[PDB]
Amino acid sequence: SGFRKMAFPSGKVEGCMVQVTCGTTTLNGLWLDDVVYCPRHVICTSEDMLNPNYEDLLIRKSNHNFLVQAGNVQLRVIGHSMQNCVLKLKVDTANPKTPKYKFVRIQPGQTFSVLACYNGSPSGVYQCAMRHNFTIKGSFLNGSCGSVGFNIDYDCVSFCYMHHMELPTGVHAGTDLEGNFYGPFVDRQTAQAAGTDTTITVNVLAWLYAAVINGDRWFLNRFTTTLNDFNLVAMKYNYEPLTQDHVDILGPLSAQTGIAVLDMCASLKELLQNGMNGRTILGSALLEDEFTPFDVVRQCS
Amino acid sequence: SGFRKMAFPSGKVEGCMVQVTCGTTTLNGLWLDDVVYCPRHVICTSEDMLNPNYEDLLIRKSNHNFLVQAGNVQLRVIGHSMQNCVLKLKVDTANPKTPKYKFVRIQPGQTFSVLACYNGSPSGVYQCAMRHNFTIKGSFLNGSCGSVGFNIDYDCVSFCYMHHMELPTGVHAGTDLEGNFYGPFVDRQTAQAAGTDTTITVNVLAWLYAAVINGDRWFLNRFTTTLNDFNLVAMKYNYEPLTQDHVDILGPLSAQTGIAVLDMCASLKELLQNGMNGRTILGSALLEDEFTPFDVVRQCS
Ligand SMILES: *C(=N)c1nn(-c2ccc(C(F)(F)F)c(F)c2)c(=O)n(CC(=O)c2ccccn2)c1=O
Ligand SMILES: *C(=N)c1nn(-c2ccc(C(F)(F)F)c(F)c2)c(=O)n(CC(=O)c2ccccn2)c1=O
Repeated sequence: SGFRKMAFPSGKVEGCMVQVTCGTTTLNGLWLDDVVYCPRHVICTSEDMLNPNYEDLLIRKSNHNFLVQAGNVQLRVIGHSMQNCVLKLKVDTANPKTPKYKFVRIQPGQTFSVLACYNGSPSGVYQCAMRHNFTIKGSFLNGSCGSVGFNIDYDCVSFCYMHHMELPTGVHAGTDLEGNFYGPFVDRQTAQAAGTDTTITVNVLAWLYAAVINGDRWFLNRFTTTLNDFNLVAMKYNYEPLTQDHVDILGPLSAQTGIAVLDMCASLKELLQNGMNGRTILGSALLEDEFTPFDVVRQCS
Repeated sequence: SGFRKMAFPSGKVEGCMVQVTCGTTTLNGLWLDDVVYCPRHVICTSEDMLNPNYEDLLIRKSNHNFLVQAGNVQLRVIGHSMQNCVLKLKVDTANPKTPKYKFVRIQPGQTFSVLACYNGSPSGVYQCAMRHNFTIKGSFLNGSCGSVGFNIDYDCVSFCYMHHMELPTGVHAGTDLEGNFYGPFVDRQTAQAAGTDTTITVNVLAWLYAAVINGDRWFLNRFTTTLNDFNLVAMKYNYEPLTQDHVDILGPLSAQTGIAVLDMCASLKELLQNGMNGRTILGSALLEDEFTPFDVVRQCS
């Protein structure tokens, strides 16, 4: 029994985190084979940050300005390169600890583990979700840039996220490992608008299912509803619209609980309309939208 | 910015988790040097579980009944031993991956990371807290026994917890690594009472401080209070009494926020008495008691 926000085991990623310094700027990098990856705003400086010309700044740069360190070992930069907003520092030594990996760009609503790092030293691991505004609410202090997000699918590490910046709003933005931001964001010290964050309806329903499997079964209504009717209740409460693909993903959880998706959506409606009246579900007085249906099955089975 | 429940990086513990099987019973063990540690109820069977005589069951046991496997390697049990509720299976091969470690019995209110394992394979990591009833609310499916809780203090792994059982109540009980249960609990399939779980007042105050550092500053009252007066409000709401040792631990967080401990305790009182009125703090509509003052500093600085 039990349901907690759970991150993937982080050992395979710890061995990959190096330090990268440039001028008065130290951040984290990711070392896979002979390439270190890190955010390219490591070559910036104060007066550059408003609208840096990264092409020009990179031309002025000498490998010697690239201080790559793994543990107390210092690595040897044998060249540089810019792929979108990511810098690829090629090196002589290949990482002996390089796991089977791949780069994936994830979709709004998917979750990942974050290994928060400082100075190339792992500090802690926690679970995040890519919101529909392509932000992540995170825990990133100063020096945290270059920390990565990942899933462990089989034995394969699927890197999906590299942290770049905290928006003046207090939420976090970053890129995939090919250097393309999630969202409209650019690596410039300018005010940037994140969109409206809609609640991930399919994640909330997966959680209610986790609740039923862990005992909490008070929210159940014995009513019913239809897609169109629930979705009307969804735009009212800034909930992502539900699709039949969503219903289809929830099916295995439906078969285990004996609870049909539409019957659950009907339970959701009343919590949106009436509320929780001080009751709680899986320890929370709020509806949680950061477990995917896959997360819930991973734990609850 | 940001504050999330964060576990320690788990790599140093992953290398230590083996499989242990006995009869139709498979669970996890912890391999440090030439000793594997695991819960002793691995030698039980169905009819034994109501009141097992572990001495007698262990005498009937032959190393051959102890199937220890790390990865696809199968290890060689060269003897057995019972230390309280823990079984020590000595082996020929010492673990090359054994970190600097120590065994610590933690106090109610302290936190630790749990590496949830199945069949000797790490599945995920999350943060727990030892409650005053010496339970932990966890996420332990079947086969999860032998999973360990730990802190990373310096480079040293401090193992504090080994999971043994889920109480008919839905919460979890276990031992330290010398095999002494936390709490009044025994490894018998009998109904066992956990005590009243009092909220960890010093943890709640550490969180409110984390809130102030992350922007949330609405709960602040501009009132004040005294120990004796707040503690009266604490027994009313089943909150652990506050001591001057508690005030002393909160001091560094006091100096960073410019907020005095008693002024914060006064803010707490009004949230206990009036409530949150639908507002929220660090994302929650509930008061969170599973960050220690040390956890909060670790992240918020
Ligand atoms: C992470 N390592 C980190 N990154 N920045 C930073 C600097 C410049 C840009 C640019 F140019 F816009 F792309 C960024 F996106 C991100 C950074 O400033 N800090 C320090 C920081 O967060 C901070 C905030 C307020 C006051 C002091 N420091 C980083 O740690
Ligand atoms: C963990 N590996 C695990 N442990 N038990 C278990 C068995 C016996 C005792 C004893 F004898 F009381 F000490 C225990 F404390 C714990 C266990 O039963 N399961 C399976 C389980 O949790 C379960 C519950 C309900 C229905 C089916 N299975 C374990 O996984």
